[PDB]
Amino acid sequence: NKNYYQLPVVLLWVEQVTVPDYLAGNGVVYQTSDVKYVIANNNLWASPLDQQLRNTLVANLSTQLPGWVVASQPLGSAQDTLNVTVTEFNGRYDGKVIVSGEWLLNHQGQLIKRPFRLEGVQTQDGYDEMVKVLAGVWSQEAASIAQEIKRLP
Repeated sequence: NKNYYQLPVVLLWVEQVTVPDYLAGNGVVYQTSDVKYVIANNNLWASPLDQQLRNTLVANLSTQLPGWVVASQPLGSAQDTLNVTVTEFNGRYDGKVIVSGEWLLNHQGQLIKRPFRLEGVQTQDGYDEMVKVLAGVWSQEAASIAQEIKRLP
């Protein structure tokens, strides 16, 4: 059978999330060696990964930022903007999942650029658990971004 996977979806405009080509295909990515990434043929994203990363980012930030309106749509001219590149979002042969990239926040004219690289541990086999753990780590990255925002005026 074919299986499809979704990162669960639980002023600030999350303008865009970019992924490179190898993460932009239909299949979920598994790193089988130190050099090789494989796109699954029968275990696919239920919608393109950059869209899922963007939507889950909006929802996770919304739960992390009470008093804020976080959206994937423009909200107002004075809004903060958040642009994210995700360069790694995959499982790995050693049971780990890797989530890394860089975000760029424009908060009232201040540009804040922060790299991120986080790891999770897959306690069960299968693409089910891999996607679960990746979603959890992505939510941790949203919490980190919201913590930086709450330290701003």
